[PDB]
Amino acid sequence: EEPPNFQPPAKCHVVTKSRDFAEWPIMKASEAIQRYIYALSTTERAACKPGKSSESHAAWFAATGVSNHGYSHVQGLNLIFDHTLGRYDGVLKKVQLRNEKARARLESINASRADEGLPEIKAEEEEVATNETGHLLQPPGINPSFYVYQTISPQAYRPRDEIVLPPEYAGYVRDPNAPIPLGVVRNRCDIQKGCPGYIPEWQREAGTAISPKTGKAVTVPGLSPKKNKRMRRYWRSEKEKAQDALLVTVRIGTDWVVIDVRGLLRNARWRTIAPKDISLNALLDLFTGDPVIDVRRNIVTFTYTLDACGTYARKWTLKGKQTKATLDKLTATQTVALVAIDLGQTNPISAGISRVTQENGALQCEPLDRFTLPDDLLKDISAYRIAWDRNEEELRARSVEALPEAQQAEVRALDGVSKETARTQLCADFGLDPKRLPWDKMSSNTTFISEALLSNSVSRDQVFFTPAPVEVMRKDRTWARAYKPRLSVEAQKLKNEALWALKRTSPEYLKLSRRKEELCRRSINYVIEKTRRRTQCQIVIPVIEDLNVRFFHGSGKRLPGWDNFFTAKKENRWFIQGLHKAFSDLRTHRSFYVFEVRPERTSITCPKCGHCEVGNRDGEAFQCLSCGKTCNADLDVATHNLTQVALTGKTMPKR
RNA sequence: AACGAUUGCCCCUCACGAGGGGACAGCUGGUAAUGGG
Ligand SMILES: [Zn+2]
Repeated sequence: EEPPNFQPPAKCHVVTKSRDFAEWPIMKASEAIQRYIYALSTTERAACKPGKSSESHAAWFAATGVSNHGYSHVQGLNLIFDHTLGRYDGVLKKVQLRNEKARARLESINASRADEGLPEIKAEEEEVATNETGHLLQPPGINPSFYVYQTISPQAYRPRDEIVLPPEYAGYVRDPNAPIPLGVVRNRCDIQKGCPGYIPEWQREAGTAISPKTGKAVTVPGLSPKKNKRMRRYWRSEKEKAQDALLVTVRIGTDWVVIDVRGLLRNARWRTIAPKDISLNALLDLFTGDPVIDVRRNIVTFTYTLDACGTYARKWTLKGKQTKATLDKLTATQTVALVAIDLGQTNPISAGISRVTQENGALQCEPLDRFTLPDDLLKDISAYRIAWDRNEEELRARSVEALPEAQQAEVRALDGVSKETARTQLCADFGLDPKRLPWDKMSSNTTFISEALLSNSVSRDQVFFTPAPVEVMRKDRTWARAYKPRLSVEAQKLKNEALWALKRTSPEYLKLSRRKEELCRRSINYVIEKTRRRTQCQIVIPVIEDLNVRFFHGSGKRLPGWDNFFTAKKENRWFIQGLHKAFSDLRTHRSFYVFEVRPERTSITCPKCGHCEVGNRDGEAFQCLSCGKTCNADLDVATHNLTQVALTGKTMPKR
């Protein structure tokens, strides 16, 4: 009833080509089509319909006049056409979503503002990239995708004098139907001194020893006592490397290209969906027959055939009252693990494992284990945080170094003199003497300035207002918030375009971005695997609080300095986003159930007593003021309550 | 539970002979504007 609709990708390399990809008929022809179509306007595309059949393809190439350089493949081409229309329509769909995101942000600030009391921005100018005629600025550039199709799908590299390999693959024989041998020897302590892959005596029998040269203390974990660890093989030379490869070809009109399949073997021995002995032809049939060659990267992305592998992917994360039905259904037969995860800044995630079982009309939430992530991964988190923060500051400083002349000075000192400029203009505008009123002692709840305003008694019109749900004069904090020297937003765009471009191209940023995603998958993977090895129940369904609307899950109190009203990017909300994103992707990659329950109330109540006074929480100690108790507010009470609001779809009642 | 998996990529360690750990949904968009019931 739940058919698979997801196929994981597998990436391999490419060894040698016939001739540089630009010369390729398929590619050069596709490049011409890309150029003709990405500078085509909108309205003709509406009329345009490239037909699936080949006679319609030829009718199409004739009615517009663009040529195909001898390549009319029935249903070979269709892929190129469909993806080209896909990218073209995306470059407006992706802008339309961008504008809608800005609109939602604008609405959110308006709700905050026209309630808090300050001026409400009528609107922000609509951003579109489509020109009136239909030409598309910022057009999608030429792409390296080279789709391959069933009638061309890769096949085991037999020897053909026309097919010529680089000199390193001098003698290559490989029985395509034979079982591919295992690379490393079974016992890795046998390799002798000379042969490659020789593990020196001091990496066995894990110990701690001092190197000869300077005696620096160096430990070693030893040979890994694990059963499912990829083995790394080492050859003496690059020609010895060559003869032990997995070469497959793709043949189209006497212009081939040979690609190396070791990646798919590794990707198949990972999931244990490949027996320990398996043949090359069986491996190639284990995957879908439509790779995508990336010509600007020399990387081939295979995908899995649905039947071999590929789980179900639930389209939507489940929130709210649906949880009731999910537990009623998933628990009707068997017991389900329920790990509750709670994100923060001191302790990146805190998880509490329970074991949901079932007696008619009840969900007993037996809890097993509160835990925190281990020490080594925290050390990795710290090194990543230091690294990426340093990169961001250097990146921003750089972007600043290059700008129009009229821009640098203001953005150099906009936030520098801001506190001095702000207080001086405020005093000058309302005449207040700074020294008679203490200035440094401004806190999150201080209201000294506003009472000083009423002492001056200039008027009552400007101050009282009626926050849309009692007419209350609000915090002077709001005035402080208003009087902040934000620069022109006509140039904010120019500033952010410089920032966008520099990061878009610089390698460092991509490296760090990939590391963040990889290191964040890991932080949620360890957690999920531990809950599985702890509950002994196959179905583990992590429940995670939404952050999109999180509005009270914050630190105890901001610094009472004047400097700290404007603490841009205060070391927050990069990781958290990543954790939530990694989970929301855990939803689809492995078909897991995920539960989103609104945080805001959750972290400040408890099961022992309903009472939920907002002052009960220091920020790291959850002291109840009825049932005197001491807990780590995050680790023990917050996760327990997330599970509690999970078992029932109703959020906890308030007073 | 399911019994060490041939390149690669990342991190960590190294007596450079390698060892340990990790991601595997990828293409490109995407952390950048004024959001403490
Ligand atoms: Zn209590």
